[PDB]
Amino acid sequence: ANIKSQIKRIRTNERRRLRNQSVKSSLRTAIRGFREAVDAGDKDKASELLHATSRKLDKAASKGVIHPNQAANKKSALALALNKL
Amino acid sequence: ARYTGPATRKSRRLGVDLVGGDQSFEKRPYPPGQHGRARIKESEYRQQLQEKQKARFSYGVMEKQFRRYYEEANRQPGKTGDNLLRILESRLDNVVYRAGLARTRRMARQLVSHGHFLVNGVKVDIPSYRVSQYDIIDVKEKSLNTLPFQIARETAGERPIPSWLQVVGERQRILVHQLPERAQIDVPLTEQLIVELYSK
Amino acid sequence: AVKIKLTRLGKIRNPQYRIIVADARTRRDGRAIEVIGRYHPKEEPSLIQIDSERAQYWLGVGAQPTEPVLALLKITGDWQKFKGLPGAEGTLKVKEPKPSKLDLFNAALAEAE
RNA sequence: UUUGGAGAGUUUGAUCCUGGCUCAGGACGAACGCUGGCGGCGUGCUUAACACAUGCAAGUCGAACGGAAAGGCCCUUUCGGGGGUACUCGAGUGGCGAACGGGUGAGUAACACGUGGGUGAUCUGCCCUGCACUUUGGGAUAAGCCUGGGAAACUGGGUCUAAUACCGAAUACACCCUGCUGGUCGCAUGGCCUGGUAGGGGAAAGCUUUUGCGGUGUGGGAUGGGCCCGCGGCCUAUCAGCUUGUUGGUGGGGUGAUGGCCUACCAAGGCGACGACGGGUAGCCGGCCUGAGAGGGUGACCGGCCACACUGGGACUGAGAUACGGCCCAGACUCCUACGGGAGGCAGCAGUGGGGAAUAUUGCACAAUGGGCGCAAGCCUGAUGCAGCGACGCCGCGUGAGGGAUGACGGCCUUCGGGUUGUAAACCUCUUUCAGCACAGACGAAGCGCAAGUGACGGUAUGUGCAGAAGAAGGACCGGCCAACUACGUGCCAGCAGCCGCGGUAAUACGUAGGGUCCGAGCGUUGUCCGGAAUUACUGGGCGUAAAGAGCUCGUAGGUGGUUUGUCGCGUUGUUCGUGAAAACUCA
Repeated sequence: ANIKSQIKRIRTNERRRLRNQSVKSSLRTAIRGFREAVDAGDKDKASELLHATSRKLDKAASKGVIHPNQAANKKSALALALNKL
Repeated sequence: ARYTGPATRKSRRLGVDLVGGDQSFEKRPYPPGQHGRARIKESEYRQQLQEKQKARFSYGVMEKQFRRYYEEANRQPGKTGDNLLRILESRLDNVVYRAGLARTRRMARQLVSHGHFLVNGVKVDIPSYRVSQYDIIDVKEKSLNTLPFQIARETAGERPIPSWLQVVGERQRILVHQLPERAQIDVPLTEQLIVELYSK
Repeated sequence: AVKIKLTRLGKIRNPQYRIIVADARTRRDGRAIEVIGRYHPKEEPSLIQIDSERAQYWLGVGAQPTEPVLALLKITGDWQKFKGLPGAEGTLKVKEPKPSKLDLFNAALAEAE
């Protein structure tokens, strides 16, 4: 670039990108684990992973990686999948 | 700008003698030029143009300004012609001329432009200043003792005064009751052919 | 941020301002949510006309004024009417109406003696 | 209850009609030619979204943090300099801004725009206001120090340091999710009662002594948006079929949010003569110009919305991104290279080149207004305020005013007398605007600052005085439209001309002189638009022969609809509310 503030914001934005990347990846990993537990058919394991994943989604929404509405939609989908299981 | 050329010849081209004091036209009647006394084709456009120019050169107004006056008159209510005459008479050069301080609109224009007048306290170097109802037109302190205003106060019995105007002091302060109506104007001209011209 | 501002109007050396309320992200000569006053500082008393009720509305809902218009609100007492410190000052002074041209006309007629 | 339309010439031997062509008017973001004094207020790349040298255009916070490179203060002192703090601050971390503002109109015929609505389908940093909190613990790292690689850009490592950086956990019971359940609204999904109940969950940041600043969650508000829809606004059928995620549905996904937005499956639909799909053109609007109006044309300044930022694509960060002055890739172009690799983006301001008929200064200042940051002082602000240039436009003013003849001279005609140029001029008088000279001298600033001052514009505007008409008028036209006419020279040549047409030795049409006329620091020309043109006629035309009735029928869509009763109140009409931004236009 050619401005100091942007030159710094490059570094900052990369930092925040790495953070949000790690967080979202952990979330998608939790969700794939949950969905594996469900499509396999386990129930109590699925409920435990659901609590953990909902916790992590609330956490990411509080950090700002995602929106609370997005977290809500994700965990609602998880809960309804578990219920209909 | 303004027309600083000969004055009689315009009156000669237009028939009506706006000021007077020549013998060529007054013995032989003709417009200026070698082709005076020529044959004329009597066009309504010449009639109309001649009244417009009569107004223009009786006052000291040029066409790009007279057009604006016409447009003001046409927009604002009443008869466009007498509104236009009211406008042309409600300007500083004309009011002081009609008050007799100058006995020529050219002289009145020079006076106002040189600043030998003022209006309600503030100096005025604008002959096109549109005076209004209840306007005190004072003369400044050098000007009252100057020669032209001495001549004014001396010979302030030659030409009459309009009704809408009156002088009030020996210092030649001037007052405006209202703005003139077509009876108050007292100008050797109609006002319909001009609006016909600008409606063309 | 919603803000009370002065929109410049008027010709070149005649900065007649209009006291508006608008977002900070707008531009000076831009779209105004509402007009609540006007500010002509070429008068010696430098006219400060305003609309107190709407000013109080926008301050109550949280329109951060600019510094000049803040001073103007302090003058009109609306700032003080909003916070409540000396109640409402009412520091405003207006241009005294100069005498009527008719009165001058009649006075000079009387002098015409 | 108010309002506002002018025509003329030209077809013929002549007439009338039709009908076209032309002209008179107005306007311009204009250009050109001749000319050119002053100011004021505006306005200025309409073409190459062509390429760009150079300088500025977005920084700020030490009251978040470690620190101390420059100043400051104090110790020290070989006067070489060395130490400390914390005023101050380079660089750095961190926060906020950087998405606004500013530019251009390439793309876009589209929910892009305008207008009106919907959002029970939604977000909203900062700001305001309520409620509850701000608990606890930890791990690094930049910077710094020691290094390494590289030509450079830049970058790897070790070591070390802090936080309002980062990360866990507790609490939150307002919030999120799920299950069950009540009431209510209902416009159906569904919404409201912060419904109730059960379970499982969600955070925080501290700093400073001072007019003190903050942080988290949540409720509400405000603002700013997003998405959807009705209606409206170009040409083209010598572009008639288009569509296969395309129309719908289910389950999932995804989103801030609804939805083929995406996906698997399912059904086979959806759009089209009321013009689909294509082609062309184009940013849209308020508005502007014209016009009697309807309408036509236009989309410059100014203001709003959109789109774009070398081309194309892409996401990241973030409340918010077309991310101009940010990132990644590819490409073209330019530049550096040690040939290994690298750096760039004026359609920001100013400016250069180029293209062009043609469009400005590489200006001053943040004084004001607006914005960003900061508790604040303050800093930044090519936004902006001003200046500069250019008659580009609009407006205003001046270039003199009064007097002055048998009317000078001179010039041009002359029927030879004279007439005119021409009250013009000379000369007497006056006046000094404007310009010039000297002095003063602003408003803009109840502002900013709690420092003592602060105005770029500007010693400008403007007031005072000083001298003297003293320094200041051109341009077009003169056959008709279209006022204004003669002489001389050239005679089908030279030329003119918008149309009719004029010039073929006696030219009011050419050229020049006089003189007149129209304007006047402008005047003319060209170009473009409207008018005139009732010449696409809704207002407001017509079709026997003027251009115009299909060769005639049948009949689809469509348009249209005899008498009458009742009803709906869709059209229609009345009234009211909201909106119709500001500016504009109009009235005062």
